[PDB]
Amino acid sequence: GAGVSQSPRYKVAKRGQDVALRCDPISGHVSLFWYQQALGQGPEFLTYFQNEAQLDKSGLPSDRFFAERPEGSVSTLKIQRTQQEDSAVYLCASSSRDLEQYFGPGTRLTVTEDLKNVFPPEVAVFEPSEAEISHTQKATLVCLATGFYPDHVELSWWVNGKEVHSGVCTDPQPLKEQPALNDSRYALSSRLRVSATFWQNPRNHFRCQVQFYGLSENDEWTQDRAKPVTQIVSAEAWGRA
Amino acid sequence: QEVTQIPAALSVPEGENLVLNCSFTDSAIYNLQWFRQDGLTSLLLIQSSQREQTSGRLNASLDKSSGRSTLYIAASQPGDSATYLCAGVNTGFQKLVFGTGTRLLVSPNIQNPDPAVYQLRDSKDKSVCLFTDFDSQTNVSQSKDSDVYITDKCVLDMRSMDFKSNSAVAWSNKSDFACANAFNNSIIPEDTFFPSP
Repeated sequence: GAGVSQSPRYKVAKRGQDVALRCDPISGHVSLFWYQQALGQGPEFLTYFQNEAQLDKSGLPSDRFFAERPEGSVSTLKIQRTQQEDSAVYLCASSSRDLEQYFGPGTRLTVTEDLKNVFPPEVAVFEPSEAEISHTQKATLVCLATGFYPDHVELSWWVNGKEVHSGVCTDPQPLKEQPALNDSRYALSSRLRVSATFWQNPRNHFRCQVQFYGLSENDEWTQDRAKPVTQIVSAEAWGRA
Repeated sequence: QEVTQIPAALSVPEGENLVLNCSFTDSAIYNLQWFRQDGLTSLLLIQSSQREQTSGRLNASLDKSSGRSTLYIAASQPGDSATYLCAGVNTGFQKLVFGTGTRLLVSPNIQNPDPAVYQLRDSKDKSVCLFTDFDSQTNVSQSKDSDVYITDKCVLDMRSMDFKSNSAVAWSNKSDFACANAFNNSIIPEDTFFPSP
């Protein structure tokens, strides 16, 4: 209500299928904007609504892209017969009388040739080295998330069921598993560093959780392997004296 | 309208002040907004009449004559590392026109460098190599062997201990893979510690 919301947060689509992206502006805001952002670039204006009226459509591609806001509240950006080049972050913003634009969290869209390209990560936890413990009296755990596609993941660390942020670093960018090729699955690493005394308590439970955003009930699945639906993949370790 | 942001990438040691610039070809600006991206976090909004705006250690100026906006970040911290975007609204329009962004990395001041490469075993015969505790002037190069995976360096902050550290992770399924050679493509400190098994 007090902030701009967007749904779905992530979307993987089959080339040629239509997609619909939703934006809920801040309650009662007159102005609504759509922007498209390519990886490592700046957002590019698509379209602007004043209530239900689409006053400036100048940034929309000449075909397949159509936005709607029929009651001047919720807006839907529809992309017909999606193509690979449509992969981007779609951002929605709203503004009231002061004209300051507030942005939503975005929709990350990946258009792929076939949904058989979608894979959840495998997740593994690597325990601290005894040599690090004796050298520094610190203990670094590593989590690896490998073989996933698209890059629609959220990794978190949990200690005795409580999320931890201090002493953590997750790679800002994933690695390509097939670096010579254009089509590649991804890997991602994270570290959690604690004091050695904390790691040495066998009652302490450490879990690395990766939420992967994948297929929905509506997506068709014909491969013999498990459907790569949205899921959590985790790995864990217990402290060691 | 064309919005030019310079530099495209900036690396600065923590503690220094830094400058981000944003120039626009069309000086008929209604509003100028600076954002942070780690969606978009609004940092500052400058009006057509206003020549500056401030929020904490962030201060942005708008020079109406030279068609420029400068974002000043005082006493930079590693937590300031993010992409910074500049955007302007032209008089008579509503849309924002963005620059391509500045990717900022504020490097931690490693008060006691102790570079080392440790071997870590799976909690469940799998292992990883962890290059850690090197100074921020050390860069980690990408792997030259396709079947050896090496991440970029990452800064972790044990905030209750006033301790920050850099690290990068390497792993492989190859038989000849050993932590002694994992980071062979990087400039690693001569004093790097390679522990015994």
